[PDB]
Amino acid sequence: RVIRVGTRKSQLARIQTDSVVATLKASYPGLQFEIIAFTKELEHALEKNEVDLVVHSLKDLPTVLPPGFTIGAICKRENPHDAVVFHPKFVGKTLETLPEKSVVGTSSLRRAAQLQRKFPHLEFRSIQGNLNTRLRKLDEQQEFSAIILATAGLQRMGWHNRVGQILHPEECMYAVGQGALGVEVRAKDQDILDLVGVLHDPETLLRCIAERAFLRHLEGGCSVPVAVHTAMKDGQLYLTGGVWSLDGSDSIQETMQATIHVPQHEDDPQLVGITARNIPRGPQLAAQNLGISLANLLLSKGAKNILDVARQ
Ligand SMILES: Cc1[nH]c(Cc2[nH]cc(CCC(=O)O)c2CC(=O)O)c(CCC(=O)O)c1CC(=O)O
Repeated sequence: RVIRVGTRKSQLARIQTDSVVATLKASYPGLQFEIIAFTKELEHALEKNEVDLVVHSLKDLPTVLPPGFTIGAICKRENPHDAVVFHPKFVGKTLETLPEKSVVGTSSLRRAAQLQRKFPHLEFRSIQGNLNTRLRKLDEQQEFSAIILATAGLQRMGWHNRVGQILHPEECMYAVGQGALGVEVRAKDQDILDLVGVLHDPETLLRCIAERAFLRHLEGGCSVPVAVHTAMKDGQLYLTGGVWSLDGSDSIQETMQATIHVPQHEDDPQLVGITARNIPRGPQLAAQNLGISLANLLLSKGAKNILDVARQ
């Protein structure tokens, strides 16, 4: 029963999947693997029993996975922050010291809404194409003075050098599960679920449960004006959540916390699409409540309206 690992053809995808397989081979020295190169296709490959596990970016996974599927692992989180990559002429500058009316590229409502609010005198225009395509556009064509990208993506590509500015939460908060990898497996597949569990990082898991619960209870998806920020320090788990109108004019930003001691290891159902029976459920549950609490606190202040309008 050799471990078949489904992956997209794109360079970044294949890199991410490799780092996972690499970590599985560290815990299971001899264990044999096999890599097999609009992500529903891979999901269909899980159903056809062609593939055994697929590696996703957490933020690209629905808060509710299709019946039969589950997230078997939340890997250690990389850098969650958003980053700015400047045009060569503006190298050395910050969004804060850019010429007024400078066009910054981004096809992210979350990023756009937040940055129009903190940088009113900068124009935020959408930009399309993979991470490389956008870099061709930023450099060659004369339109964008800068672009916005996830720090974690540049780091995996080895484009760390191109990072011009690491955006703080007080300027732009990250998408839920940004910078963290999720391993998607069949829920009725206890064997794979057992192996893959080594990949669970406790802190990251609790944090991404808070973030996904929160997003889930706002009935939000991948492309909605919703950002978060989580941190664990001395027993406490901190959650900060916010919503914005497409233009970031009206906003709601709140923070709640839960006393959740960060766990050691070990039939209950998954949480926000995540199976993790190998780590204590008390904290997982407790982190979910955090999401729910904050989500309700934002709804109590008309978050739903802001979101319904945001939907074009
Ligand atoms: C949900 C999601 N997925 C991706 C696209 C995506 N998905 C995963 C990564 C890399 C980091 C990661 O894997 O967490 C990226 C690229 C990026 O965020 O710069 C974007 C950004 C699209 C854009 O650039 O306008 C968003 C929206 C958001 O984050 O608010």
